[PDB]
Amino acid sequence: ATAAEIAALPRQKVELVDPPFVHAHSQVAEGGPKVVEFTMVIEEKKIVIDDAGTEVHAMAFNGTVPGPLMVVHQDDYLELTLINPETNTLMHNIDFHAATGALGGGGLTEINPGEKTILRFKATKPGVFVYHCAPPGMVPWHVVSGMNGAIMVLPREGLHDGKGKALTYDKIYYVGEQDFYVPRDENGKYKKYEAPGDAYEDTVKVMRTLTPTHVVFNGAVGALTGDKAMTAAVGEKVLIVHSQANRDTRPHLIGGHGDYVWATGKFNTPPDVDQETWFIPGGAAGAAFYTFQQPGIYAYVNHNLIEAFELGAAAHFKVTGEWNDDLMTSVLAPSG
Amino acid sequence: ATAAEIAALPRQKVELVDPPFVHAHSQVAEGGPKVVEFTMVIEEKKIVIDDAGTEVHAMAFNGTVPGPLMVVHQDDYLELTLINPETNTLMHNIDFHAATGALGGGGLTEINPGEKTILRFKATKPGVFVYHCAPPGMVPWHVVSGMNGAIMVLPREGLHDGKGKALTYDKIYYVGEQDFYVPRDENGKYKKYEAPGDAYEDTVKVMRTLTPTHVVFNGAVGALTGDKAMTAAVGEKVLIVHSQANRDTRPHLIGGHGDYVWATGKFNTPPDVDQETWFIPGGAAGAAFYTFQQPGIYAYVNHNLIEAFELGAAAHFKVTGEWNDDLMTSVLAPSGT
Amino acid sequence: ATAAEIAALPRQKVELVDPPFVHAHSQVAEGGPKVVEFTMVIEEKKIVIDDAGTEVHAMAFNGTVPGPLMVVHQDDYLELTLINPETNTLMHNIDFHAATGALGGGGLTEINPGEKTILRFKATKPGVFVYHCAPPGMVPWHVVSGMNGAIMVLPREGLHDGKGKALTYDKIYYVGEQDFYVPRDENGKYKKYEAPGDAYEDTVKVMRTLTPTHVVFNGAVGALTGDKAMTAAVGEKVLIVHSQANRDTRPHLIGGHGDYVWATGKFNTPPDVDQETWFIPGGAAGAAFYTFQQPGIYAYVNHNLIEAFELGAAAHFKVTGEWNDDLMTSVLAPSG
Ligand SMILES: [Cu+2]
Ligand SMILES: [Cu+2]
Ligand SMILES: [Cu+2]
Ligand SMILES: [Cu+]
Ligand SMILES: [Cu+]
Ligand SMILES: [Cu+]
Repeated sequence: ATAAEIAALPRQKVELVDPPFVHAHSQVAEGGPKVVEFTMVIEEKKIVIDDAGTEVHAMAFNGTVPGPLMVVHQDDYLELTLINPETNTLMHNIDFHAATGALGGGGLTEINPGEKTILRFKATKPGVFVYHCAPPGMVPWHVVSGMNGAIMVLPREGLHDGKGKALTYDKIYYVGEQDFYVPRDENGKYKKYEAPGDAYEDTVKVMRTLTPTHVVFNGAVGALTGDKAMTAAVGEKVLIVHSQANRDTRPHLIGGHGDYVWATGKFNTPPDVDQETWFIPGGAAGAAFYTFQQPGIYAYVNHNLIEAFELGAAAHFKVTGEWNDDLMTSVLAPSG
Repeated sequence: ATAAEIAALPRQKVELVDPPFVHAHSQVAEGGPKVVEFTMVIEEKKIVIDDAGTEVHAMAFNGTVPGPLMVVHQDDYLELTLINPETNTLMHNIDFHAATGALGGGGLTEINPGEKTILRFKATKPGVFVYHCAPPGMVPWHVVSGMNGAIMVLPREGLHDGKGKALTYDKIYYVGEQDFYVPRDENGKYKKYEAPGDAYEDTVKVMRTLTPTHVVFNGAVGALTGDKAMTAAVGEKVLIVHSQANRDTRPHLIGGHGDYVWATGKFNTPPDVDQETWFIPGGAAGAAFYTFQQPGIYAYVNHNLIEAFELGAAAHFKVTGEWNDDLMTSVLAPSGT
Repeated sequence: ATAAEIAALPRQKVELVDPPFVHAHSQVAEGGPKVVEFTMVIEEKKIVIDDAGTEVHAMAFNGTVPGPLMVVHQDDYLELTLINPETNTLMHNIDFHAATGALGGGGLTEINPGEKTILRFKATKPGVFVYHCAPPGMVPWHVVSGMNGAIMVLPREGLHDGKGKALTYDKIYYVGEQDFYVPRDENGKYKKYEAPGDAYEDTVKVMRTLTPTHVVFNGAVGALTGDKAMTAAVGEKVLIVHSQANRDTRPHLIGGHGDYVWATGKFNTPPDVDQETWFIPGGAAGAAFYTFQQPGIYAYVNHNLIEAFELGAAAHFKVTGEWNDDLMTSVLAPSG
């Protein structure tokens, strides 16, 4: 399209919502291509990531880790206003794995504290895609400080299986998985710092071990449990978008399955079916579609069980509805 | 199906066999859906995991690491009697990745020492699937103590390739791969412990490094070598089911290939073909189908070669038959320049 | 083919070229099956792998890390003369993952210093495949000393997409990724050794941590950056073959995509499409096809960004041509 053609397109302003929720959107595109407008303010803030009070200096798109899911349709333009307030200390930018050119946008969006920028790109490819900050010379440091999120570029006709049959979800959740590298003192106690820059050198030493101290969903151990457990009902179709900007993960819904899994995150690549545990490489997002068949509590995990149950990569679903004894029954309950 | 309908179904009692062998079964289903019955006693037992005598307090389904392969067909019910004998000290359960609800069965199978339970589930999806113990609060500790196996749910019509052609194996092996995290003393020597619980804290520390001290097939370094090497012949079609309940692996048949590989383990997901090295993420099983074309020794490995040859993740095949010089030949044998 | 038929096949000597470049070949096979002849001399030599003068006793097929890409077509034979000069101190061999029998050729090619050997195998399967040295009892040590490369076995009719439409590249690069495990003294300084064998015990200790000290392309930090960046033009179609003989990787073209990715490296397995980040497991090669749409500098990385930007796994592309504002534009440049 020409500059004139783009200028003539409808605009839509989106209000983003905090993960794991996703802003209001339509699965099938409503009308022709639009310029979809988003605004995010970057917040450098302390976050507490475990029950021992361990802190990370987060660098947070829209004030959350992960940043919010942005949803557009194929061949819409995503137009992001990105704001780096004067209250921040570092330069930041944004790279969309969905975008083409200038390192995914990072080359055009370098903003100091007190600056803003507006980037527009054409969402040419359908799928879920990581976005993350990547300042030249301090790339992994920003990413492992939680400066990453994802977008979803839906096909204009919504989702389909490998044979073109429509797949319509009732709910969608966005699980951003974060590897953190928290320095420890001589006694193995996690260190605290009073400025993000103060933590740099110590954090880089831990990073280079390639061994995260914490692996978490939505920025903290137990974040997506209890008050924040995801919910569904028997019969409900749920899409789970999962990203990891820096490190491999192996999602698994304990008690359920990934009925359709776009493991690569890309909708023009046919999904795998009947998945027990799928695999998302570091630097990518994937998506699983599941129809709940049993009520009860499910654990959604990274299925390295040390990472899930020692390092923090475990979320819950609470699912309402009627038990199905055909699928599963206790023929003899635990007994002498 | 109603309770009455399930009750009307035929029952078949299966006798399990120790890995890497698999109990007698039919590739194509014989008759309609059945309730296939299995029994396993859990054994907390000391095992030796290398030639040095390094010990693990294993938590073993049916007394083996891995637990045995249970084979059913799609829409059969798998009915497991699970027994935790009074001689054990821990509560245990079982989670079938194949199953739907109650955390895969875990929520319904928590048995203390001296207890049993019987779980039935409908095997709705065809493929190979991990099973493992997962007691709330102690999940990875049971799994990395060897308390895991796999099941195969064959399609009722047996295996096919991605394009409708029947695939029939002559033999099947189940390779369970296990990451062990054995504590070391100040000299770097592996520690031995009196009771399993004595090892807990030291073991969790190693686990947290995400660096196994041993990565093994069938419970020990070299377990599938020597007189325990797997066997085949030129022209023989072999299915190798491979599981890893906790940690990624990248299986490779050195000297061969994976002709058809269901890397995700799921038979409705078309297999990759002509594979050198395939990838099974932790918490999953995969399966590779290969027709041997050359005689001799093969090494079947996790192709992180450090994991294979330093940490223990290598098995052997001994293959009989005639050498094929078309496929490969030594034009000039090692000789002076 | 019968004995006489095999004997009657044309023999063709091919001159090799150092990575990331690839020797002369045709995408579509020229004529019927051939015995393609290659020669490689093994060089044991000290190489510097970083900006701090860190040394590795490299074990290098053809003097390079990775060894060079050999290109044949399906049902050709690859006939390699492998030479181990008497100036070397170790026995070596070669295993082709493409080959069938004798551990991939290793059983037939065990050459001491002052020995040569000639191995022929039929390239029965189309794809990119790892080759590496693997002396019994010293397999990972040779491999992580850089003694590995890849071959490409093109389909006789060249590459195709999932729909059988031809994919014809304008150029091809071969990126070999190497995990190194360099010992350090107790002050954290990388150690140096007089002979390769002197480093053996110390190196195996680092190897067993499963944590490389360096993860590099073309044998060294920054080998494929700056004046040695790979090149392309807007509209150019590029195939990027990527191998990792020992350890997982997750390639990503920063600013671009993998339009078609044979992530498993096997051409009979349909390519994934529209990929952000693909995954090649340790012990395999993969290949990505991309058509450049934007000019400028791209970074091509292993998207564990710690491995990329701390440990060395980052290359560049320098791409010429006209910027496409439809795909991406700075609506508002960074500003107060
Ligand atoms: Cu990126
Ligand atoms: Cu599990
Ligand atoms: Cu190999
Ligand atoms: Cu940033
Ligand atoms: Cu257990
Ligand atoms: Cu070698």
